[PDB]
Amino acid sequence: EDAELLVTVRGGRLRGIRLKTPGGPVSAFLGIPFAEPPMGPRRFLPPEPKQPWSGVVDATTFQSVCYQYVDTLYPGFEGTEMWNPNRELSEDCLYLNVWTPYPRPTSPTPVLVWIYGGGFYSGASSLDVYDGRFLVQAERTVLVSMNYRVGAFGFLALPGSREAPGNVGLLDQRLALQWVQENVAAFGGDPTSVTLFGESAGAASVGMHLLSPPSRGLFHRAVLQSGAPNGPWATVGMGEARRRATQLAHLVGCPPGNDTELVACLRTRPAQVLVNHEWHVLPQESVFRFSFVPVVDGDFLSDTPEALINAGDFHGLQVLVGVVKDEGSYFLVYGAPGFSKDNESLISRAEFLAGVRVGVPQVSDLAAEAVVLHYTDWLHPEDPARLREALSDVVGDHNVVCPVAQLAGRLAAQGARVYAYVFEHRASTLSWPLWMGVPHGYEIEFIFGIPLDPSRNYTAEEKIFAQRLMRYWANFARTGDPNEPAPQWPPYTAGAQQYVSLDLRPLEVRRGLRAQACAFWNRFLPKLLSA
Amino acid sequence: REDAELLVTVRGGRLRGIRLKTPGGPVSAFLGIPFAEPPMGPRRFLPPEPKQPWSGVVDATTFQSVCYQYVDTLYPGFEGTEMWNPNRELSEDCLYLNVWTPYPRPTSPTPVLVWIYGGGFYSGASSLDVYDGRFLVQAERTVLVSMNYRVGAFGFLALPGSREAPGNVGLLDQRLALQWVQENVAAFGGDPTSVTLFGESAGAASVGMHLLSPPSRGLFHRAVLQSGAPNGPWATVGMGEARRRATQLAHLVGCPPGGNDTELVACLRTRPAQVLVNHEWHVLPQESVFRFSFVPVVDGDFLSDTPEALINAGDFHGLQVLVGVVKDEGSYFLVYGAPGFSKDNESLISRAEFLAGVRVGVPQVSDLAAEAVVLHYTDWLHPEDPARLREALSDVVGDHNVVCPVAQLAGRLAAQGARVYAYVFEHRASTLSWPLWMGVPHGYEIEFIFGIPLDPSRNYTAEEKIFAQRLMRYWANFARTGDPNEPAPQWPPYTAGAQQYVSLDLRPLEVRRGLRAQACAFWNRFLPKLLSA
Ligand SMILES: *[C@@H]1O[C@H](CO[C@@H]2O[C@@H](C)[C@@H](O)[C@@H](O)[C@@H]2O)[C@@H](O[C@@H]2O[C@H](CO)[C@@H](O)[C@H](O)[C@H]2NC(C)=O)[C@H](O)[C@H]1NC(C)=O
Ligand SMILES: *[C@@H]1O[C@H](CO[C@@H]2O[C@@H](C)[C@@H](O)[C@@H](O)[C@@H]2O)[C@@H](O[C@@H]2O[C@H](CO)[C@@H](O)[C@H](O)[C@H]2NC(C)=O)[C@H](O)[C@H]1NC(C)=O
Ligand SMILES: NC(=O)c1cc[n+](COC[n+]2ccccc2/C=N/O)cc1
Ligand SMILES: NC(=O)c1cc[n+](COC[n+]2ccccc2/C=N/O)cc1
Ligand SMILES: *[C@@H]1O[C@H](CO)[C@@H](O)[C@H](O)[C@H]1NC(C)=O
Ligand SMILES: *[C@@H]1O[C@H](CO)[C@@H](O)[C@H](O)[C@H]1NC(C)=O
Ligand SMILES: *[C@@H]1O[C@H](CO)[C@@H](O)[C@H](O)[C@H]1NC(C)=O
Repeated sequence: EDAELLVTVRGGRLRGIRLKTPGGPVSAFLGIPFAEPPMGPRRFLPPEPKQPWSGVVDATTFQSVCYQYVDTLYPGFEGTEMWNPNRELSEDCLYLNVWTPYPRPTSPTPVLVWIYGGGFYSGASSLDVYDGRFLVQAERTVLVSMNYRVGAFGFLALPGSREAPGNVGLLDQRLALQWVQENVAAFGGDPTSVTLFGESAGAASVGMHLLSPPSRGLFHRAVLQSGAPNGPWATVGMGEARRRATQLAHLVGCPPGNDTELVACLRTRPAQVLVNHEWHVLPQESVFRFSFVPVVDGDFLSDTPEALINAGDFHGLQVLVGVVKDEGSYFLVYGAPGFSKDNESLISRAEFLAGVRVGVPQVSDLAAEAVVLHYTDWLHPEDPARLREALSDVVGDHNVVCPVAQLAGRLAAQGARVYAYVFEHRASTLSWPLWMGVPHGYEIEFIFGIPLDPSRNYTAEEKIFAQRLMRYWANFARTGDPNEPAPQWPPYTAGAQQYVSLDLRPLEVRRGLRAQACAFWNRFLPKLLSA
Repeated sequence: REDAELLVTVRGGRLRGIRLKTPGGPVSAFLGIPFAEPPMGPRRFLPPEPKQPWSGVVDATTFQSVCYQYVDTLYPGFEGTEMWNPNRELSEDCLYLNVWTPYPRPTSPTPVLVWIYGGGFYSGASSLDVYDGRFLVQAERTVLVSMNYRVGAFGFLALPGSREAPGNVGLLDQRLALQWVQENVAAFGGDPTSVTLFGESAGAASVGMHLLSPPSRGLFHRAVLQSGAPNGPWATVGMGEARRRATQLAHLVGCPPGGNDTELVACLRTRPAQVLVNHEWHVLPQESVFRFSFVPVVDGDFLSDTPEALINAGDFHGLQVLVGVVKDEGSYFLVYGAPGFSKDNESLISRAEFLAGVRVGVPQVSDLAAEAVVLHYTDWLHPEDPARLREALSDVVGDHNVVCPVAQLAGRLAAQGARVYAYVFEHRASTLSWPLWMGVPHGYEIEFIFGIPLDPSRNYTAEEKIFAQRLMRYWANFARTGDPNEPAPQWPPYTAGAQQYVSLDLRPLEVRRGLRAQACAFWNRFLPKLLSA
C-alpha cells in the first residue's frame, strides 16, 4: 500500500488518494473532519474541534456540502450549475481538503488556503472550478480548502444570545486555519507560510480574519478577489441581524418574546425549511444583498470593517487584490428589470431607474438621484446599450470595485504592500452571453489552472495564460511579490493607484480603479446619508 | 443752416442729433434723449416718471451722464478693467437713451435692436466705447437703441411692500425706455412691430426678466441673451434678504438715527450718492465673487414668481431667442477675490486654495453642497495639479453663474414653443489685455458684435474685421427674421434633446452638442434636490 497516501494528524490516521494531472500525479486528502458535526443542539453554535478517532478515516472523496439554497434561475445551464452543490447537502459538512505534490514534500512547503464565495449563503470546497490539483502540481505548494456553514446555519445571529451568537461560519474558517497550523506539517506544508485567498464572500471573509486579531496569527499573506470586508453586503448591524433572525422564526412557525425559546424552536425545524424561507427576510427587492452575513457585534469584529481598516497598522502585510472587468453584469439577471441572459438586455430609461433602486437598495431618494446623476450620459440619456452598461457599472462599483479600491488605498497608505489587478480575459468557453463581458467569478478557473485539463475546450494560449496566473499567485504566496525575476507588476499606492490588466497580452500598467466613480461611492455618498 | 436728417420730432418735443462718420459711411445719432424725469432728491428710489414735454429743440448730440455707481480700482489704468468704467461724469440725473439710424433716414420701416448693458446691476453705461452703435447700423442698416438705467442702491435697493423703495426701479427704467421705443422709434424710421432686445450678463438677465414680465413682453418680439440669464443665482434676491441689505446699508450710513419705512428712506435720501456707493458692498452676507448687493427682487409685481417658476410654467410659442456664452466665463471673476488668483501671474493655485475658492465661488451652500461641488470638479487621478485646479475653479464659477443657467433657460424655452439658437464664442481677440490663462473671458464677444474692430484707430487684424462683420450679420439676421441664417454652413436651432449649438471664431461654423451637459446636470438637476433635503 502507498505510504505517501497515509498521514497521521493529531486526531488520528488518514487515507488519501492519488490524482492524475497532465503534468503528473498529486496527493489529495479530501473530506478530513476538522470539527464535530454541528447538528441538533449544535446548530447555530460555534464549532468544536473534532474529537480524536480510532482507525483510519477515508479521505479519498469530497464530503457533503453545507445546507444551502440551489440556484434555479436557469436550470441545467452551465453558467449557473458550476456554482451549485455537486455533493449531497448536509449540516454534517465541516470537512477540509489538502492537496500536496506526489510524493509528499519532505521540506516545508508554502500553503495556500482557499475560502470560497457565494454571498455567505452558498458555496462548497468540492466544486470542479476549485479543483486544487493543477496549481499544486505546477507550483509545488500545499493547497487547503475548507467547508464552512452558510446561510442561517452560519450567520443567523440573535446578538447577545448564547444560543445564536452569530459569525459561526467565520469561526468554522478560523478553526480550519488553526487546524492548518497544527497539522499541515504532517503533509509537508509550512505553517509559517500560509497565504489566504478567496473570492467574493470568500475575499470578504479573508478581509475579516485580517481585521480580527485571533485570526491574524494564523496566516501571513492575503489575496482578495472581487470582494472586500467593507462591501455594503458583507456585514450587517446587530439590530438588522436580530430582525432578520426573528422574522425567519415567524416564517417557519416559531415564536414570539425570548431568545432561548426561539432558537430552540428553530433547532427543531428541518434544515431545508430554513433554506426555503431565508430569502423572504430581506427588507426590499434587491440584487447583491444576502440575508445572513457576518454581524458587527464587537466580538469577531470589534468595530465595522471600515473603522478597523481606517485605524489599522498594516506594516508587514502584503496583499493581492483585484476585480474582473464587468463585476455587475452577472448579478443583473437576478432582479434587475429587463435583464436576461437570453437577450441583449437593452433596457429602457424607466427600467434603468427602476434597476438603480434594486441595485442600490435601502437608500434615500436623494442618494438614488445622486447615483442617477453620476451614471447618466446626459447627451445620450435614453440609449439602451449605455443604460445597460451603466447599471452594470452601478452594481459593480457599489458592491465590488469601490470597496476593493477603498481597502487597497487605506492598506497601502498605512503600511501594507499592495498589488492590484483587473482580470480582462473572457474565456473562449464562457457560456454567458457576450454583453456580460468578463463576469464575476470567471477568473477563478484560470487561477486554479482548469484550462490545463485536457478534457476541456480551452485554447492553447489560454493554457499559457493560466500558467502565468498560477505563477503570479504562487510567487505572491512564496514571497509577498507576484513578480518573476518583463514588464514588472508595480505595487498599488494611494497616490499613483497603479494596477495591471490580466489577459492574453503582456502586463499593462494603468492608473486608477475607476477613480472617478469610486470617489462618489467612497467620499461623497457616505456624507449625504449621514445628513 | 440746418440738416433736415438730424431733426426729429418725438412726443415730448423736438430733437437735434449729430451725424457720425463711420468707415462705411455716415450714420445719424441722437445721443442723450431724456426719457424720464431726473430721479433725484425726492425721486430717488422711486419708479421713473415719463419725461414731461418740452418747448424748443433738445440737442441730443452727446452721451449723457453715467448713473451713479462704483468705479473699479483693482487694476488702475489697466485697459481690461478701465474699458468698463464710467466714461462720463457720475450723476443721478442719468435717465437718457440713444438712437442710431442710417443716413439718410430709412424710406421703409426698419427693424430695431435695443441694447441693455451689463455690470452686475451695480455698474455699466450706454456710453462705453464698446457699445458704440454706429458700426452695426452702418453695416446692417438697423435702428439701434440703448438706454441708461439706475444701478446699485439707486436702482435696486428694496424695502418690499414700501412705497418709497419698492425695488426693481432700474428695471422700470428699462421698461420706460422700451415704451418710449414703441411710441417714438417710427419717427427715426424704426419699426415698432419688430423690436429685438439684446444684452449681456446683467443685461441678459434683464432681457430675460422682461420676457417673464407681461407688462414688458408686449414691448418687443425677440430676445438675445449673451452670457446671462434671469435664473442665475446672482440675478435675483428674495424679499427678506433684499430688506435685510437695504436696512443694513441704511444702518451703516446713519439711518435711522428699521421702523417706519418712510423715515428710513427719507433719511437715505439725504445721504450723498457717493456715501451710499462707498458702503454698498458691506451688506453682502459673505466674502464672495459673482454676487452683487442690490439686484432685482422677487416680490410678486415685476416678477410674479421666481424666474425659474416663470420659465417652467411659461408658453413661448411665437418667440425667437438667441443665447450663448464665451469659452471661459469664469476666469474674469476669479481675480476679484479667489485666493491665489491674479492677472499678473499664472494663478496656479494649490488644492487648499481651490477648496477655499469653491466657497467663494458658490456662496451660502451647506458644507455637504460644497463637497458635492468638490467631488464633481476634482480629477481624482490628478487631485492636486495646479493647472487643472485653476481650470476647474474657472469652470466651477462659470457653469454655476452663467453657463448652466443659460442652458436651463434655453432647454425650457425650446421645449415650450420657442425657437432657440445657441452659440459659444471661442475667439480670443488679438488685442486682449488679460493674460493667456484666462482664455476667452466674460464680456469679450461684445466688441465683435458691435463691430468695434472696424474702428480705424484700433489695431485689430483684417481677419477679425471679417469675423466682426459675420457676427453683425448673424444677429441682424435674427432681429430681422428670427433666424441668424442668411437668405454657407447652417446654424441649427437648439432643442432640449439634441442640444446643438455653434462655435463662433475665425473658422466657419462648427456644430457641437451639449452646453456642458454633464456639469449642468449637476447644477440644474441634482444640487437643487440636495438644497431642498
Ligand atoms: C428580455 O427578456 C426579459 C425577461 O423575459 C424573460 O426572458 C425572455 C428571454 C423570455 O424567455 C420571456 O418569456 C421571459 O419572461 C424581458 O423582461 C420582461 O418582459 C416582460 C414582457 O414581455 C415583462 O412582463 C416582465 O416583467 C419582464 N421581466 C423582466 C425581468 O424585465 C425583456 O423585455 C426582454 N427584452 C427584450 C425582448 O429584448
Ligand atoms: C500670484 O499673485 C497673487 C496675488 O498677489 C498679487 O500679485 C502678485 C503678482 C504681486 O504683485 C503681489 O504684490 C500682489 O498682491 C498671490 O496671492 C497673494 O499673495 C500675497 C503674498 O503672499 C498674499 O498676501 C495675498 O493674500 C494673496 N492673495 C491671493 C489672491 O491669494 C499668489 O501667491 C501669487 N502666486 C504666484 C505668482 O506664485
Ligand atoms: N434561500 C433563497 O431562497 C435564496 C434565493 C435567492 N438567492 C439569490 O440567488 C440568486 N443569485 C445567484 C447568484 C448571484 C447572485 C444572486 C442574487 N443576488 O442577490 C439566494 C438565496
Ligand atoms: N460698492 C463697492 O464698493 C463695490 C465693490 C466691489 N464691487 C464689485 O467689483 C468687483 N468686480 C468687478 C468686476 C467683476 C466682478 C467683480 C466682483 N464681483 O463679485 C462692486 C461694488
Ligand atoms: C466542447 O467539449 C464538448 C465535450 O462534451 C464537446 O461536445 C464540444 O464539441 C466542444 N466544443 C467545441 C467548440 O469543440
Ligand atoms: C410713517 O410716518 C409718517 C409720518 O412721518 C406717517 O405719515 C406714515 O403713515 C408712517 N408710515 C406708514 C406706513 O403709515
Ligand atoms: C496700435 O494702437 C494704438 C492705440 O490703440 C496706437 O497708438 C498705435 O499707433 C497702433 N499701432 C502700434 C504699432 O502701436
